[PDB]
Amino acid sequence: MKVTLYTTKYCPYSLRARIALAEKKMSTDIVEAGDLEPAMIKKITPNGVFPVLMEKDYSINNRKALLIYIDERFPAPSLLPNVVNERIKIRLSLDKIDNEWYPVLDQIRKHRSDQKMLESMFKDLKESLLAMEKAFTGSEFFISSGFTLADCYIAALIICLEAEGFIIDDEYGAIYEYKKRLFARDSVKKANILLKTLRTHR
Amino acid sequence: MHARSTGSYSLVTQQPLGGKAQFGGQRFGEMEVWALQAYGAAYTLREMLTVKSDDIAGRSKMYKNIVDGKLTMNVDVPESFNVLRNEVRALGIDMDFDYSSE
Amino acid sequence: ITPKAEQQLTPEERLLRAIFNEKASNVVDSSLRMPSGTSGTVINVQVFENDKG
Amino acid sequence: TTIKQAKRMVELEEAVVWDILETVINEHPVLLNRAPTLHRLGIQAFEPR
Amino acid sequence: DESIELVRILEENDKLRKQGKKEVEYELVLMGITRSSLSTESFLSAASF
Amino acid sequence: LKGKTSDPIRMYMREMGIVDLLDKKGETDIAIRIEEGTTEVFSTILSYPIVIKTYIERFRELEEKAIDYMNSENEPVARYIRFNETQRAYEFFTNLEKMFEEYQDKPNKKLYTKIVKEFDNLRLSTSHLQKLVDYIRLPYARVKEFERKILRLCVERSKTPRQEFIKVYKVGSLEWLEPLTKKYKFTENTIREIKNLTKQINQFQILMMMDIEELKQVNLEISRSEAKITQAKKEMIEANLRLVVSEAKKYTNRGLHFLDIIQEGNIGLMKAVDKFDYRKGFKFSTYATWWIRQAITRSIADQARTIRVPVHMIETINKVNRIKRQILQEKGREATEEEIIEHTPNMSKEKLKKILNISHTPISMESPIGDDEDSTVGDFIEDKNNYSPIEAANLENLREAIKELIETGLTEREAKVLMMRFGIGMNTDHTLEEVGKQFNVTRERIRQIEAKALRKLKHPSRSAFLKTFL
Amino acid sequence: SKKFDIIKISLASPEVIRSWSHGEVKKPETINYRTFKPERDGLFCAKIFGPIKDYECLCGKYKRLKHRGVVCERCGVEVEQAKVRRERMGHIDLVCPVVHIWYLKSLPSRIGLFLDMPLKNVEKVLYFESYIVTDPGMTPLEKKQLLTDEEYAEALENYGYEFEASMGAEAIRDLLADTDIESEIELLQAECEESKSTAKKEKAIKRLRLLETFQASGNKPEWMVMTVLPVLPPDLRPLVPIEGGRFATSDLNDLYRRVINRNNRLKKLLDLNAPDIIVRNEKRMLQEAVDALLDNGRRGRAVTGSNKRPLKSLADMIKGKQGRFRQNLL
Amino acid sequence: MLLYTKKDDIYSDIVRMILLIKGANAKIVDVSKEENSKHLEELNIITPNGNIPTLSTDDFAVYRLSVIIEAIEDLYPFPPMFPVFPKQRANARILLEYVNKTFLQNIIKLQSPDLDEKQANEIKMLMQRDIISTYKKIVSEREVNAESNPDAQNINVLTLIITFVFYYFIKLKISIPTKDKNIIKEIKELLSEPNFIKTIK
DNA sequence: TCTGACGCGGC
DNA sequence: GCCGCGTCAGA
Ligand SMILES: Nc1nc2c(ncn2[C@@H]2O[C@H](COP(=O)(O)OP(=O)(O)O)[C@@H](OP(=O)(O)OP(=O)(O)O)[C@H]2O)c(=O)[nH]1
Ligand SMILES: [Mg+2]
Ligand SMILES: [Zn+2]
Repeated sequence: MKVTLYTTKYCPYSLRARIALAEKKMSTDIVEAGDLEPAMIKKITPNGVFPVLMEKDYSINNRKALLIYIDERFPAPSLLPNVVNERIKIRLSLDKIDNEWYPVLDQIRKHRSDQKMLESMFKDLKESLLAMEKAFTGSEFFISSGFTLADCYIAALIICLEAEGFIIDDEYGAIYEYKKRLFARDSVKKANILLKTLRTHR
Repeated sequence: MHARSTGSYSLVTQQPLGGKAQFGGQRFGEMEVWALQAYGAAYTLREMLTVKSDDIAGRSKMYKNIVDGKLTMNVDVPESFNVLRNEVRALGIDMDFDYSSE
Repeated sequence: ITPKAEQQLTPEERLLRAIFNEKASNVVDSSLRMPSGTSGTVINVQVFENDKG
Repeated sequence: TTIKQAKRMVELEEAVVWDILETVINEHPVLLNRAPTLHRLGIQAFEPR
Repeated sequence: DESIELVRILEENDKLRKQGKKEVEYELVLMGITRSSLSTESFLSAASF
Repeated sequence: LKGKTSDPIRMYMREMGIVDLLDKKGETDIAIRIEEGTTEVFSTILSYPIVIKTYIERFRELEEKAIDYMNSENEPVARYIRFNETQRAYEFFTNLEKMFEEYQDKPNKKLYTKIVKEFDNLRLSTSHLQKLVDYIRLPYARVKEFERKILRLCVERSKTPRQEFIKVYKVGSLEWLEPLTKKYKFTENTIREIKNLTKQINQFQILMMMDIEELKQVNLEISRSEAKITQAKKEMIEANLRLVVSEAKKYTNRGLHFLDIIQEGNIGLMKAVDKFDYRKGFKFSTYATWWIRQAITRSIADQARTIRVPVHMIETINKVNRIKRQILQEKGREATEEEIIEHTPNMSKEKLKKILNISHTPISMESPIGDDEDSTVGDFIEDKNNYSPIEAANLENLREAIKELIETGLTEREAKVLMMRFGIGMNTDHTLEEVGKQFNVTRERIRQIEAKALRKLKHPSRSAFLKTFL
Repeated sequence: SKKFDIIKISLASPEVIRSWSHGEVKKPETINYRTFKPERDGLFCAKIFGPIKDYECLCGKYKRLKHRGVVCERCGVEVEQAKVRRERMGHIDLVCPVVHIWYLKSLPSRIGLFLDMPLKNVEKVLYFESYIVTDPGMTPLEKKQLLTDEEYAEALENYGYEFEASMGAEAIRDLLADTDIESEIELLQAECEESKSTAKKEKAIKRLRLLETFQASGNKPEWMVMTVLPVLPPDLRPLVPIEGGRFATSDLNDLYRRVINRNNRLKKLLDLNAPDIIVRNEKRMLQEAVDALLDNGRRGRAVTGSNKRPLKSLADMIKGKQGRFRQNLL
Repeated sequence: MLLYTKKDDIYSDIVRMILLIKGANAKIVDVSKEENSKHLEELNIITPNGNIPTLSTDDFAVYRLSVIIEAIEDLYPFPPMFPVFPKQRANARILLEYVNKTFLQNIIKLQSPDLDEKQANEIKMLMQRDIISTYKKIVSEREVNAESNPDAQNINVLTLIITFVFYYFIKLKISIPTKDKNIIKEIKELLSEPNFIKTIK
């Protein structure tokens, strides 16, 4: 029936959840955590998790299994591959991104206060992207014949990095083949902002 | 004669029909409850009210036990009381079960 | 006989149908029968046909 | 061996059923009540034969 | 008007809780049987009658 | 008077009847006043240049829809925006676009006057003018929403000053935040969001014109003109309030109470009054009457029965009932269904047989049956969607018996295959391919194994016992 | 210990009602005439209350053991046992807040004691017969003052703004909300301190007890006027068909259908900016419909069906010898 | 269909028990044993950190205990360790993740030979304190899952993981602070299960 | 019918 | 401070 999701601005997992909901094509209510009263915001979660989602009888505050739960709850086109081997490989790839991505975003966001330190991180990140350049080529969204949840995970990183003033398309190495295609999907193109502007904002 | 063992139940109250029109069955009078209280046979009074009339879980379990012949009793709650709480719940007044440590 | 649909037979029932090759009826029977403890003979029978047919 | 088989045999009022009923009701109490239960004495328990 | 059971327990609570504390002074009153039943502490019992 | 009378209808009628009836001359004067107010509002709205560009853009969207139509002798016809104002419309739009471009590039007064005169020649009644007002109103409303969001984010965080409203109120400079860095409200994420919102506001101003004050005065003038038109309309409506009661008298027992029928009549009258024009010489009562009658009939059909029935279906049933009433009195015979189909516009025979089937309203369960053993219909209804305990018990014996049989037969492989293919206690009811993968071999052998198990279980010693259930 | 040893009864806040309701009903549609199936947003609508069949979606596209907790995208109906429909509850939004009939007509009415004013004057304000000043302003008129319409116009002309005299349920709710218990109780006790209860003081005793009880409970005083009303589950009010091709319909269903349509008409009138007199009539009719639904005939002649028998209110079912407490419980 | 295992590893023992329940063809290989140094080197080439236990298949190679268990469940239609209902499955997954992070990491740290006395004592105390809460939560989840489906004949992975944790606690010699006879009897019954005995011996 | 309780409006 | 009119609520 009615489902609502609570999200925090500039959160990669929150963007991933929004993209998954858009792919599922299930109508939902989106509420910013900041607008809610601070005592009320604390009441929903004592620990305080910005991205949880809202249900009448159940609430999930775990991002690690949240995407899997969202996929299982809805029988709409799946974000996971039908083939068992591809499905197993995709989970390992998701674990690889989740296990060691703290340095890519968290360290640059807070640890690199110095402008040179941000610059030092940027050169290493560019070299890592070039190393990733010698990888999957011509894949529609990744190592699968159909759109996958892992493709949704990449979108959150691409928007977050762009917000970090690190935009690479032809300077990001030979990963340009799928980067333009990913924006093509309607759900993915919801990252940021005479009749057309008003209609789009509505 | 109006002999009845198992009969269909009223849709609104999940309770047995009466008068022998379909399967009939004998209603239990409130005064009979007073006589049972005077006797002090609480076990008879508690079983008749829940499993015998509106306990949907109890009636099926009781029938299975009688066919099995093993001895077990389940009387978690009466459905009529839950229906009454729902009727009160529709009104502004709220009724719910609670645990008191005071 | 009155027809029924969406039987949704459970898996044990499905296995029983498969073992005996027993088909599931799409219709049910609701014949008129005298109540138990009642015995009699049929003195008269009345039937009314459809109209415009 | 089955609940349905037992119901079908019971429907035909087989002779063996009566003896089983007599054994089951040999020591089983029953309650007799009247429409006006003015006092507890009105409801009483007797052994059915 | 207050219940005798409530007065005795309240008198007992202040009876030795600190000192005497003038726990209470009361005079008995007479009420009708229906009035007594409606005055019962339990709302459910009063509501059903 | 204020007698404490509980009934609402008596209280409402006393207020409604107070207004005196108005002669035709008064109605004509009120219509002229409303017309002059509407003309003034349109003249104020067309004055701003951006409205013309927005109109051209909307026509361009219609042109793109027309191009889409061709892909699926005449240009696609879409005239929703302009009514009774398509070749002439298209030619006028082309002239308007070229003239608007010329006016923006060079002309200051003459081209604007020419465009205003061409718009006056164009004829629109209520919807198009409302759309133009929303076009001016929508941008200001969006800017106000952005300002409210910025105030909420910064006011509570920036020391909660509240009283020092003017300094925060300066808007679009986006330079107070740097001074505020020395002060409270040190929210870098909040600061970035506020800068983004102000950037959006600057872009909106660039598209529309200069600062908020430019549009605020226009909105105030539009509001004053609309208030004058509303006052004139209310003055006309109050005198005609009794019309709904007069029309409502004919239907008082159609299954709808008098108060709701009166409300439906009022709703019909209010919509009808705005459309009517005084240019033609006629009483407004007939124009109001048609709308009131349509509203009352529609309301009765929509809420006539507890179960919703289609209005078109209801009207055909009403026509059939009238024909039956005429035939029964004229020829006495109650049905004559073949004769009824003999002279009808329905042109169907199956429809009449199905049409009269829903002729019975649902009965009330609590309704009494006289004495009838002092019993009521509601108590008799019984639950038929829930399995009875005897129905519940037999299923349990059958399910328990099957598991014992599977153990009594194959040592383990046959039982496992039977459970996986049929699925007992198995969530997915796995297919043959999954079972074959589970062994890693015998991918097609699984079907043969299942067949052998079925043949073994089909023997009389196990088959006879399970036969009773089926 | 897994056992509830105590039972408590408390007033329900709007937030609590929203939490109880699984769905919101916007249009009063019970069943499709051609096919006996749930309406999309009807009181019998399957999406909010639940699936008619066990583990079967209304479309029936999802009908297998593989998906049990899955929700079909095509339809709002969830896959679950049909028993959930009985315990499932729904809520209806109200454009204008409606005062509870039970508290107003308590005899003694709680609202009248709280406002310390006659019941007749409160009823006159509710019907819109009189205007009450919500905000005192710098003007001499007392906050608890009833002003005639000509008197109200004269006061507005002499003082203009700075005072508010709203009428109907909203004004009463605002007056209840703007009340300080601590200030009122201390002054009321001070009147109690000068004890002269031979006649006048005897009435004041009840008010102090009521204020103390409200303070102990912590329940908001304004909660008595309901901004939203919950809807009873469909199984409690069945529309199941019967022999003769007819469907038995509960009295409550008719009242619910009338209230929803009246609320929709009121919202449409507010959207159209229609004349104030018509809006007042719609507000009064909605209030009367709510009163009839909770208990018909309490302050007025009871509404009746085609049979002409008075309709059965929810309060009527729980009370009387045929009432639920003594009829089915015992 | 080859699983790399290291003796004295809790995760490897749990994976072996899961395979034994499947009764599939598992070619257990010991990285520690010098008998198969070349195979261990091949495992190092395939896996960058050489994480154990590692399940190896011709189509793909996987690492991480949770991923390996999910892959085994997809590969085999044998009785499942997961609930039919999605909300129940999500709750079970969250419980497994919490138990693994709170206790499995502490067990791995205690496994190292360079442990300090203070750290070991604190870890043991925390494990004893949370053991009762974890067991109670697992029992409640098992009862709720059982209520939805009767006679499902489905074994719960979380109960098996709790039994393995208790067995490791006994092997470490750590003391369990439970004064309840019922809890001790239930733990003994879980330890007495026949399928569990085959891996333990 | 009625009883009362509770009222609460006149003076 | 009171007469006398009234609601309700059960039979
Ligand atoms: N030896 C061994 N350890 C395991 C295995 N599975 C999980 N772990 C460890 O347990 C900890 C919990 O891992 P997860 O729950 O899967 O991931 P999480 O940290 O996001 O919760 C991790 O520590 P961590 O420091 O977070 O690991 P990392 O992800 O930072 O490398 C991980 O290294 C296994 O099969 N063998
Ligand atoms: Mg980690
Ligand atoms: Zn469906």
